[PDB]
Amino acid sequence: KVTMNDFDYLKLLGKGTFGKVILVREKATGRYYAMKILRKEVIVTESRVLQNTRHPFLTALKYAFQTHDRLCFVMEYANGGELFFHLSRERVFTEERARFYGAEIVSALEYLHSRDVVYRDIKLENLMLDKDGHIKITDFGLTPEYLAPEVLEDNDYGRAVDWWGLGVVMYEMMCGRLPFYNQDHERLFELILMEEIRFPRTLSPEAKSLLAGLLKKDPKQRLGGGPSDAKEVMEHRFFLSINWQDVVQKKLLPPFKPQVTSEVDTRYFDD
Repeated sequence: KVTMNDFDYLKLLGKGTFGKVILVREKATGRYYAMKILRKEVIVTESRVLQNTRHPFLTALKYAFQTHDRLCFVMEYANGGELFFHLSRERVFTEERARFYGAEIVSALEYLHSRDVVYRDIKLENLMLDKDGHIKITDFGLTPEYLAPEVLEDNDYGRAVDWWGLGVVMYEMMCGRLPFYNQDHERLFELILMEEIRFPRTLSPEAKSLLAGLLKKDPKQRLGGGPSDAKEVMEHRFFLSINWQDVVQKKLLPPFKPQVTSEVDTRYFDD
């Protein structure tokens, strides 16, 4: 049975209206985890559900305990640094690079949607890299919100919004900026809903096909909003060189390899 006293405090990873996430070290194993702490007072789609859903690119929930007035979920912390950090350093990624990350993400969501689970949070901030350069969908915000249009209009969080999530995340990695990075900001509601998303000219006709598909303002017409769900996305022109079995297998070679010795190498824990 884990407990508060089993860990050492390192840093604040994120706060919120739900609670906070802390970086800690299990004193026994010396390992590093991210302790998500929730006020019982404030408050189940994250608990149990996300606790038993294991998967190569989804963050694993190591221990789950509770204090007298808070819920604690100790989770595995990827130490390859967050994508956002990496993307900003390179301004943009190779259409292959995007393709790479996109596929591991697409693998994570095919799995989730199969367990009838809608992620809701596919977005750059929630993306890190493990010590081998593989992607890790983290459960928290380490930025203008880009809620799916059907979320903005009908508060409908169906399977589809994860694809949009993918889409917005993949419009950034390859384009280096959000679809409306310039235009004011209070205009997103109107923009995301009624504004055609423009694509750089320097885009491979397939990538431009993908983005357009992942960003259809109609979930019913979105690439992946089809009754076949992920298949549509796994089978899009942009994803040919894709060996979907190698992905879940952590077989593909990470195109960029974070610079850490062991998972205890705590360098990506600053800025």
